[PDB]
Amino acid sequence: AVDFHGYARSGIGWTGSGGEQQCFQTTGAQSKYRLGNECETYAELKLGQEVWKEGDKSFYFDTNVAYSVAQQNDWEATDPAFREANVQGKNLIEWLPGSTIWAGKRFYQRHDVHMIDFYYWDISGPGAGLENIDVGFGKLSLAATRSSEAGGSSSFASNNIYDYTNETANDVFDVRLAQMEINPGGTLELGVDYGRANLRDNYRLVDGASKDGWLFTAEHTQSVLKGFNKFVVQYATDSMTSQGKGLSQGSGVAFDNEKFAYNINNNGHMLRILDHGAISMGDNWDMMYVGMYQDINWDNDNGTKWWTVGIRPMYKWTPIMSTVMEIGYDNVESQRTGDKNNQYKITLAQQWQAGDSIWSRPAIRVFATYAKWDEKWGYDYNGDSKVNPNYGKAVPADFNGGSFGRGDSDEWTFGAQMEIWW
Amino acid sequence: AVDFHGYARSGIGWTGSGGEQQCFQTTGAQSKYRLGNECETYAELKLGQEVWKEGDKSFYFDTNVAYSVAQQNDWEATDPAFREANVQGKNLIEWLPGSTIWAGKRFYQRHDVHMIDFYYWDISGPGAGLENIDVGFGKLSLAATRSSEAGGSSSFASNNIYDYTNETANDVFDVRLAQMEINPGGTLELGVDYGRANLRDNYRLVDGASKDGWLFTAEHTQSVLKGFNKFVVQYATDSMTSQGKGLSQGSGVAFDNEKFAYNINNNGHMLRILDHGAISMGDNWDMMYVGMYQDINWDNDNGTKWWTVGIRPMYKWTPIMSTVMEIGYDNVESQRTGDKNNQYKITLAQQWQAGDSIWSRPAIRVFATYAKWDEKWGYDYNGDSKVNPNYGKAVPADFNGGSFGRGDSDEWTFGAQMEIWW
Amino acid sequence: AVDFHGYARSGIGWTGSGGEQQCFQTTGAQSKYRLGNECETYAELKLGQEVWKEGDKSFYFDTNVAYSVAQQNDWEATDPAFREANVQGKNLIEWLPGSTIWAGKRFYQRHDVHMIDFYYWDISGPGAGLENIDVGFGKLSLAATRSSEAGGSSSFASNNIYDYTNETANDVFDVRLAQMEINPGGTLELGVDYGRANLRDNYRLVDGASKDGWLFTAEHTQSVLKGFNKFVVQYATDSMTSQGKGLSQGSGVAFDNEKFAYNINNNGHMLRILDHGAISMGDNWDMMYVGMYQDINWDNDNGTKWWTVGIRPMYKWTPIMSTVMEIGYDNVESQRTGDKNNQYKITLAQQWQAGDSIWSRPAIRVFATYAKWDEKWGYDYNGDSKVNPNYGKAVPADFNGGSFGRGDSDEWTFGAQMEIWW
Amino acid sequence: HPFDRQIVVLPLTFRGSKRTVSGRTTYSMCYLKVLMNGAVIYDGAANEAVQVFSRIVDMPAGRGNVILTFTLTSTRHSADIPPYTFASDVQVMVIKKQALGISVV
Amino acid sequence: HPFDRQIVVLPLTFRGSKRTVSGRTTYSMCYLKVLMNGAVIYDGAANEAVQVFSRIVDMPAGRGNVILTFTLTSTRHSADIPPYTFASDVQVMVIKKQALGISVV
Repeated sequence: AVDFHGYARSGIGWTGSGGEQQCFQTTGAQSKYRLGNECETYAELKLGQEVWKEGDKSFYFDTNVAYSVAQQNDWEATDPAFREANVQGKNLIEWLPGSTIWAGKRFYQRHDVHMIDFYYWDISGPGAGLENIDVGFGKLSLAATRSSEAGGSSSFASNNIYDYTNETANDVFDVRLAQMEINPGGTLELGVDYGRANLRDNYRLVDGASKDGWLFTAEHTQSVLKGFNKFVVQYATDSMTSQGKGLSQGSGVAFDNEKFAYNINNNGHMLRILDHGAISMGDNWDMMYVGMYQDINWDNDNGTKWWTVGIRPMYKWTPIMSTVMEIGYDNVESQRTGDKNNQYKITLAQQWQAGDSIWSRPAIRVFATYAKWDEKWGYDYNGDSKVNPNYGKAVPADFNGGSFGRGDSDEWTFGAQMEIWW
Repeated sequence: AVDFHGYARSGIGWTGSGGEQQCFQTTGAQSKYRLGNECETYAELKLGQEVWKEGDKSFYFDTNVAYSVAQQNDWEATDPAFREANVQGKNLIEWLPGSTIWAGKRFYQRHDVHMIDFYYWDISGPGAGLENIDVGFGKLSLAATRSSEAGGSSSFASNNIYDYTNETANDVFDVRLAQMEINPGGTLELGVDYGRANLRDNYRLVDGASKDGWLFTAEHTQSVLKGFNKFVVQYATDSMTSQGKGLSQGSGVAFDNEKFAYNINNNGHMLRILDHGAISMGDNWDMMYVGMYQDINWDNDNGTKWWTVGIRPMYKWTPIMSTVMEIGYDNVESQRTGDKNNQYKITLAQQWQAGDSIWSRPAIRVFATYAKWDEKWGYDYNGDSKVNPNYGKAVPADFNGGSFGRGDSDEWTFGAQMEIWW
Repeated sequence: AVDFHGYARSGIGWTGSGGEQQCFQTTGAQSKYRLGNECETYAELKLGQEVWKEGDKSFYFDTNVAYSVAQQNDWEATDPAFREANVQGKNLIEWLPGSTIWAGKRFYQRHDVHMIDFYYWDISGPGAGLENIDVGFGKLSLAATRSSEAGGSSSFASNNIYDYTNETANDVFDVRLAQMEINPGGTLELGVDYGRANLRDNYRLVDGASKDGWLFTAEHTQSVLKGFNKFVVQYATDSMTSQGKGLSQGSGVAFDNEKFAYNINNNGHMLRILDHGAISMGDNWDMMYVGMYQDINWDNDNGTKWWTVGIRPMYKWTPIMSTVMEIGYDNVESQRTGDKNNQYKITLAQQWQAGDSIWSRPAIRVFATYAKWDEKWGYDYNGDSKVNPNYGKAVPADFNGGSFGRGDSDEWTFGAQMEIWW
Repeated sequence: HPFDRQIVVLPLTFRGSKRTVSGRTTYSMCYLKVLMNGAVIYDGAANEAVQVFSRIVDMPAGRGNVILTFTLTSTRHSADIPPYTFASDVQVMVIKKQALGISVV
Repeated sequence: HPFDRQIVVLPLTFRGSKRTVSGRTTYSMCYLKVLMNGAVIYDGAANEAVQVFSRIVDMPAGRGNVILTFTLTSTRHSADIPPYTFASDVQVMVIKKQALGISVV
């Protein structure tokens, strides 16, 4: 009675100028338009089981192993990620009917925009929680989750950043109040995340480290046109700004190309306004859309302003065959320099899908993608942090005769790809 | 008709002194009490199948892949262990009814103590055998298994230990006579294991290597108070003493931190007297209990004398919810220094389990653990084997200004966990 | 409704001289007689599922993860190969009933000799295609697949081979026409594969590289004696001769053991005449046979001329138990040196299988193998491509006082094994 | 000396270490700081890969004595694991610049 | 010479190798043994990483001739694969100690 679930994507592609497929993402952006822009094959295989059930009480056990290979060969040995292994007991507590007590490594209530493949509320990982408490007007969920950074802690009082190489754990405490009916056909959900860096005994962080941070999020879901529209506003402070999805990095220390610690301090704030949805028009048109503005303002001046606007309409020739288009525009302005790099991508595909909706998966698509970009800044990662004072910092495209970013250019690719979730 | 089985444990934890959860084990002990004391996320997944069946004759195929991650992040790349892949044919021999012929990598008839998570008879690995031969009074099982060491063999005649770096193979041959009825409710099982180092042609071991060893085990299991009590006596000689569960390491050579060979010669004997069991008192009380004495006497004096005493009671308020305590005591005396490391640990947990027994798994616990230890000796693993003459040797905690062992201290942790076997 | 399929082999073995089981394959030959010669534990697990089915149209999703371990220990960490992840849609096109559109990483229509474990037509990998097109007389299939080499491409105009260390992508375009009825019981199949190295912009191959090549395959399957007989003729030119199974390697450079590039230029051709089959005589005798001549003629004079001939009879005492003998002979002549090295092996096994055919699997074998070889040439692979000017080239077995090849000797092994496909 | 000279510091190799215990990886870093007359002229760090420091310091005639200070510090893995680093000896030669036999350009 | 001297052995880099064939890993170790007047003063081994030997031997005045023996041995991967090791030249200088030109403290 094993439950087989998961996700998968894989295909083949060629670049018009020569070589294997190239996937385009403007520097400074944290996401790219996924249709016709997948550089690799990714699978998540989940083998679950309802191991015990009496009346309404039950125990469910779920695993998830993820593989990510480069689709260049048949034998591609990799390091599979044991991403999830957890047990959830449902209806066990009588004082709070309908609630669940869960423990383990879990994909805890991930919110994402599918078109850009961008998670904006994702605190997944090892944790434990009490979920779906009926509080009357809404449903209350409490959770505690763990993250970790490969460095940031020193065993002794040192002023040398190279000494801060010890892995440091972080704790996220999350409380969400969801399903609050405030509108006819529309619901509201609020969420508060507090992230902290849990240091060991006689261990310390670099001076000026954020050491903790906050994340406040509000999301309104409105059901219109046989689809949905989600409008979300998020505000993160300090250690919660490096990732922006709900996990904390309070150390502010990274490992460069040669495994030497260097300062990526993230004191500041981040404001994200997002509106994404899926809409059915007529009996033959479906359309995904996203529009988002994200501003990361850091105290070391390395933040970014990011504008994203994209649509993906699909026309149904037949309950299994459809023609999909995707037009997306990205514009990122640096804080250190002030330069703007932007890109626009147009993808046209013909796809066969197992259903009549834009969300219907087992899909096989033959696509042609065209991206045009210009880029006035990039990140300096040449050499190493010991000899490069600008390592990891945003610098203009021709700083002191360098070549940073992707420049002003244009490219087109094509190929075939399968995508499925089951 | 795939059979999905396996085991898993995972959770989250904190320590009072600060940091991620720390799990406590006395120096010189080969096990730690497991309630609220697991440092990692572990999961064995087994996808078996009955591929053929005619009358009573049957063929069963079994697999097992294991993942062990540090439960510090969501994405944890890992090298999974391919633990089992084997085929067992049952009732295939007309002469011997009920006997099964098996071949492959197998978890072959492992005996273990659950509280300390300690296997005392584990010869699992690649091999083949004929099992469950009915001989009247009992059941006779014969098996052959292979283990290996990363070094120990030299291709040429040499006196430099650094030249003994080629991997060596060991064979174990196991004969077991089980299910003897001696007293009403009592069952006896005897076992003899012979282990030897299988040297490649024109290959040799260091002078004075054990090169072979014996393991004699006698276990009596009695059914009492709706549970059981197992009293086992084990005696190992030479190459079977280094590991102590039934595999041989006859080379007596180990790699140091920098991959240099050094001598870990295991000439001597090991005596293990163990008594562990599970008892049920009333309709509300359950208990696991453990008593172990293991004396490893080596010719180089690097042996140990380990006493372990443990109790784990469980009180069931409701058929789902219970409170579980556990008190454990370890005391290990080093052979070459004469010092003693002792520790006692008390953990209290509240757990929800899928059943009314101490063995009912899908179990979610919230626990608080307190361990107090005093260690007067430790192992010197500083540097490498070339520059350190005490590398791998037991030394007093205050040896020439060094600090060995965990010292004298105490620590309290807490958190949540899930354990399941299905 | 998850479908669990795949393949596995695993066992235990000893060598007569001493140590673990040794594995005998002639130098120059690309395969070895596998009965009693399989050297490691191998297992491909496939978790497939039909996720959508309507009328005649269907969507099938298939995965395949493969593990290969040395079967020397219980805990054996490995890097599994994500070998397949693909989606196939059947009867999705009304113009071509019965055809399938597939995309992903696939094991695409492999042809093999089981006796020697030899894939003589295998273009598996990432790709996409349209297959099983009914054209009247036969069935036409078109596919595109990607392969890759770890080096062979330079970022700039260079004359130093050490500069050609960049991954080179190769494309294979395959057209097959199968199932021609040319005689009673006989079926003809013709395939054409064109392979070419795909170079990124401003990237170049070494001077004189093969770049692109061809493979032509003709295969005849005859249904005789309750079994089959396949006679195949294959002609490969240029980049398709290095591997010879339908994948292209058009760069001509490879990495040595210290990650330095060196030239393995494969200009030339390869002729392969093969005849393999499996028949059943009487109701008690089964038979496998193989005979193959493969001439790889290169321009750097480093090809080979390989004669293989082997039989594998099987006598069935019982519908469960049988005795299998396998006799094989290999003779490889070097093009560079003109020396011929040869080997013959005879193995006798007793096996219990799930069926009355030689193709019936869940098989447990107890085997004893003998193999006698005389080797007059070998491959020079000691040192570096820099210090050694003969690196990778065939040299006589006594070249300037060196020892190349396995010499003139014989060896016998024995043990047990399980093999299964389900 | 009446003419300018060259102080050549021959290749000095220093190296740290990395050690994994119970799945936790720790570093022992080797720092070499080289000062000319109190002015920092080299600041090198090593974790696993060896680092080689060799230099030429031009000392002119009449300016005064040249003092080269080599300070090497080693960081420990933890509070109970001592540092495990390596550093070769410091060997310094003094040569003439524009000598008779050898001439380098 | 009428004054004590220092025999400095300049950095000598020796290194072994590791080769993996058919999943079986073999080492080729490089052993360097340095004797002063027949007494072992250095005994080093290299497997994969380079090892650097550089030393100061204090020879006083009137004690007698100083003999430094450098023996280097290489072990093969197996009976068929020859050793693959590297070892740089042995270079020895003799200096004055407590000289007035260069001083070292």
